[PDB]
Amino acid sequence: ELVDPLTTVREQCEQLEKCVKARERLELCDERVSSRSQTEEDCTEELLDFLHARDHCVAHKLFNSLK
Amino acid sequence: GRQFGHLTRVRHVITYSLSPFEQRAFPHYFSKGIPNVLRRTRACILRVAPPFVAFYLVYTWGTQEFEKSKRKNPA
Amino acid sequence: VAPTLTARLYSLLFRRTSTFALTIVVGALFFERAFDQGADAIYEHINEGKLWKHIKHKYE
Amino acid sequence: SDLELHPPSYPWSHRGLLSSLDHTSIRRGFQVYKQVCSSCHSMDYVAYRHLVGVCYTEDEAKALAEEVEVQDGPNEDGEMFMRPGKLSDYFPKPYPNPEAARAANNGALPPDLSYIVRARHGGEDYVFSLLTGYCEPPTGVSLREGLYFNPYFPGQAIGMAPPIYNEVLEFDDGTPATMSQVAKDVCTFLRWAAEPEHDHRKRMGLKMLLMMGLLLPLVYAMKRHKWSVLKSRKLAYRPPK
Amino acid sequence: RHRTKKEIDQEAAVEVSQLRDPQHDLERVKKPEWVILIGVCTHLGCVPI
Amino acid sequence: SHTDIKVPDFSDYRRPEVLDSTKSSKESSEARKGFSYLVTATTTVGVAY
Amino acid sequence: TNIRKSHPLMKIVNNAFIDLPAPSNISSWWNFGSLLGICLILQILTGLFLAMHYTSDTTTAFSSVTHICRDVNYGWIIRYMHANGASMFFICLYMHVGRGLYYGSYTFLETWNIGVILLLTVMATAFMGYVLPWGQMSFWGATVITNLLSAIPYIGTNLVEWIWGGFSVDKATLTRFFAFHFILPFIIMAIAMVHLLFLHETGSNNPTGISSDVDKIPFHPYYTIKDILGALLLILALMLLVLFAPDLLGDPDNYTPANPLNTPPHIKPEWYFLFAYAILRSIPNKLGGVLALAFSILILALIPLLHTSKQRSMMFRPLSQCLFWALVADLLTLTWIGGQPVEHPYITIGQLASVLYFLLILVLMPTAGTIENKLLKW
Amino acid sequence: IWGGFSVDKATLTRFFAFHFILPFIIMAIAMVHLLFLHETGSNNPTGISSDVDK
Amino acid sequence: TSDTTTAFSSVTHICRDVNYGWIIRYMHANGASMFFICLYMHVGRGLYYGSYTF
Ligand code: HEM
Ligand code: HEM
Ligand code: HEM
Ligand code: HEM
Repeated sequence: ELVDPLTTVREQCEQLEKCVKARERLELCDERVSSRSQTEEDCTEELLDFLHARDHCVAHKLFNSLK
Repeated sequence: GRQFGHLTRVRHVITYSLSPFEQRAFPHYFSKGIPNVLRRTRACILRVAPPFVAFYLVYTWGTQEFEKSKRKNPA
Repeated sequence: VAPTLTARLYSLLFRRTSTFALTIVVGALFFERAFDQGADAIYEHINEGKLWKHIKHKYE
Repeated sequence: SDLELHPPSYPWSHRGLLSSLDHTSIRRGFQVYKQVCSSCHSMDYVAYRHLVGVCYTEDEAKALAEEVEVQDGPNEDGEMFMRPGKLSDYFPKPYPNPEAARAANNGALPPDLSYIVRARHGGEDYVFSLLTGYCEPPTGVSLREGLYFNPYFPGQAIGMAPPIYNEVLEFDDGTPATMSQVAKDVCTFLRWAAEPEHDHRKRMGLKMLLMMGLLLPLVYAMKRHKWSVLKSRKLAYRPPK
Repeated sequence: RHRTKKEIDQEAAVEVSQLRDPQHDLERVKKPEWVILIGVCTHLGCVPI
Repeated sequence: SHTDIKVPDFSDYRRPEVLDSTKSSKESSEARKGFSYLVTATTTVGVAY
Repeated sequence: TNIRKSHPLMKIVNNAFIDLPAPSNISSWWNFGSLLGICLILQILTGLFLAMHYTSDTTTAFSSVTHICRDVNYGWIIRYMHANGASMFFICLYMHVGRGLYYGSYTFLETWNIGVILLLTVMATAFMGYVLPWGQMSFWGATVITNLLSAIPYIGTNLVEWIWGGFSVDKATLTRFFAFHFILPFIIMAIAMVHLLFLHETGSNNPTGISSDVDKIPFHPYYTIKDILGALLLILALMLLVLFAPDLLGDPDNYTPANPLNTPPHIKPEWYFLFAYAILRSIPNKLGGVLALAFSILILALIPLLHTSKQRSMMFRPLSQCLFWALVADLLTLTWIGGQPVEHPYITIGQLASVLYFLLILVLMPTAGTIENKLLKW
Repeated sequence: IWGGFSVDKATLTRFFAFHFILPFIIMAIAMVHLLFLHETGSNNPTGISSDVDK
Repeated sequence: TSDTTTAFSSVTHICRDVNYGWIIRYMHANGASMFFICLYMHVGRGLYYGSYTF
């Protein structure tokens, strides 16, 4: 039962507009690749964009509280 | 070679000069200073700037085309 | 007091390249120190990330 | 694989120009090195004495070195014994031959942490993000449950397990050790291992700017004063007739 | 290198007379499932990935 | 006829202590030299440090 | 009479930097000669101290360097002043060659050619310099480049193995480079003295390109102090790098000890060669690329025969001013390209900048000159 | 000049470096030897001036 | 190589493995002696002949 500032901050950050759209495009592709078989368009890219938008905002807010 | 006294021939030209301990080192430094620099900039922008923005445009484009060429949609 | 300052400074210390040099060397001594104080004092004030750590971990 | 993502810019307390390192944060980071990485990561260029002026005290430093057995020189029999560990000792640890890293893991060399921050691209930022941004595979690619997944890593797929939440701990005056708060520290320590001079130079740098901020105008005025004569010279042409 | 059935067929289908250094794949290997080469690039000596 | 040669007015460039034709430049020579020499003295001190 | 004038030693000094008649004219672009001199002794001075500690064997190559920055007192500023001094040296070098081209200073055949030799020399010097710490980039940058000579017909092989001291970039290859990187800056300095000897025959050129014999001033106190001030600036630049951004111009990859089987994906030479690297790979030929890369620097020696204007300086010629900066910009493109992977846009744009560089020098500038003459009724 | 408390590792690399740079300075100083020598020309076995038979 | 570990070794490496590294090594060593012989001869001539008046 620990305090994980990363997870606390990730939640509110992972929410925001930019991230929704990328997570949206992610799930879109997720299911696209899930509902196909013998496909190789492998859904890696959409994850990264989501991380960028998320992690950029993760940096601005994080350390501010970190002890 | 070289040396003063043997450089070249000159006649009829007077030169008035002043001891540095008598004048100021920065007369109207900003007063006349800035106007001049603008003037010099103006005098040269059209010759210096254009190739640089041309590079700049080719730089940002070339960069975008690189990044956007490494993703795929259909096919 | 103001003109006579630069003046006296020239009179008593600047003509003779001797004194002129005697002063810059002597002036370099005091300066080197006073600069290192203020400079370090400045480096400290913008920080305080080490040294006051000592008051804690030891003192024995 | 052949696509990548670049680290964000975390507001380190030494990212600033005239900004010293947090020494309290270098300790925690050291500790992070001693238990976790030290069994997989070499740090050949740092020694116990190096820590003295930095974090710990003289005595503190000794005891830390004395908690391992080294291998001092040969004696009379052409031998090789083992020793408590001095101060002159470095941190040469894990495996003898390089391939012993390999055999232990599977190929895979856990590169020495003496120079990491300076040797990746994105300093502590890349390491911190690789340590912290550990995540789960999207789709269409399976690893080999050996080659764990990482987005902040070239090929997004590669080798190291996330030992960053597995929590150890020992902060004398105490601090909670989350994944993140333990990462800043190993990174804040990894900077200093790659650049122990960090703080000293920035002090000189401050002096360098202060000095130059005095010398520069001064030399200018000296040069202005001598050129005076040419700047104000007036010409007149007086030909005959 | 252990080549799969797919790679073997691909090198056999290569239009040989268009090559910079004309050589059929089967005169560069003894066993079609194995290719052995020096990791030295013929241009300036770097190692091919 | 070389008598038509007057030195151009320099008021535009002169230090303030030397603006008056009415008055000696002797009075301010020290101060003027004082000023410029202090500049070099300080410089050397800087370079020295 | 006066000792400064007649003592067999001082004469030199006096006629070189005290009484030497100089144009009242020369501007900041003329400071680079003295800064190049300062860069030289600086590289020699710090470079020496670095050699009192660096050891030249693969076993301790990297190690000694680390030993320097951590254990050796202030070995770090020394190490960084050295590294950054090399970059400062190249900045001034390129600025110097810039001033020469813009202002027509190259009409001094000998002075300029000695300068081309100074260029190749400081270049050859620095290529070897960076192989020393035996970093990934060192070994690899050392491998990529050396091999280039392997394109020379019938002999490239034998030659490359000969300067290698084996069949690869081995132990022989490191000590060798240490030795040459030590002796080259001394020869540089002597050749720079001949640069000055020849330069002193004519005196300096100036911004207008018009002869200035009619308005010469003594080098001291004017250009001793204008030279002092500009050195302080070079110290600012230099110190800003070592004391704040020491690795900014350096690859992080060279901080990882060499490994002959590794081979980074990244693989580029130091910034000061990127433009030439670009030009080289823009050609899909072993011999072509290398030949073209050579022609890329050795063309500085073609410049004088391509002079076409009736005026020496470019100050009064706008078609040429435009072409000049296009040349600068085109090199900046070349730098940029060379720092990028050989893929997508970059290939063809890199091949364009290449042809352009050559068109701009070998044809566009000479032609603009003829037109500008025609426009003046000359 | 030892780089320690004895003739150590510091002491060997040091000497290598100086033994490399000294002969270059020797050579420049030898040029000044010749510069100065050339002011007078060579002396000769008799010690008598030879301008009369150069 | 200039490190105690290989100092002696490299020198031996030179004379045995390095092609003709031995003549080179010996010409070097003996050249130093030849240099001193000439040096002493030179200072000799100077003193005997009064060349030092320069
Ligand atoms: C806080 C302690 C540790 C830190 C800071 C650390 C940090 C790192 C870093 C920065 C790299 C190189 C990343 C890159 O190549 O870009 C790395 C590579 C690696 N380390 Fe760790 N690590 C630590 C503990 C471990 C542990 C416990 C293991 C054992 C699972 C481990 C095994 C590896 C391996 C195998 C690699 C190679 C990855 C690959 O190339 O596939 N390290 N580590
Ligand atoms: C080892 C690097 C070099 C050093 C130390 C060096 C030194 C100098 C110095 C001290 C001057 C005095 C005047 C001035 O700077 O304008 C000068 C001028 C000149 N240098 Fe260099 N130089 C070097 C490289 C070059 C290069 C690379 C070139 C061109 C290939 C070059 C060609 C010239 C020319 C033509 C001038 C005459 C400048 C004029 O009067 O406008 N030198 N150099
Ligand atoms: C004869 C005086 C010189 C000596 C004794 C010298 C010796 C050295 C040594 C021992 C190293 C390896 C240690 C280290 O990297 O810090 C080195 C690195 C280097 N020096 Fe020199 N060198 C001298 C002149 C030069 C010159 C003329 C240049 C060209 C500007 C130069 C540019 C370099 C470069 C590029 C490196 C490698 C990059 C680095 O610093 O990591 N040095 N030098
Ligand atoms: C680096 C070693 C030296 C070199 C390369 C060198 C080079 C020369 C050369 C080329 C000459 C031409 C005429 C002649 O040899 O008689 C000369 C003459 C002379 N040298 Fe040296 N020399 C060296 C050491 C000395 C020493 C050690 C001295 C005495 C302290 C010395 C004092 C003289 C004098 C006085 C002459 C004039 C000889 C005469 O005309 O009779 N030099 N030297």
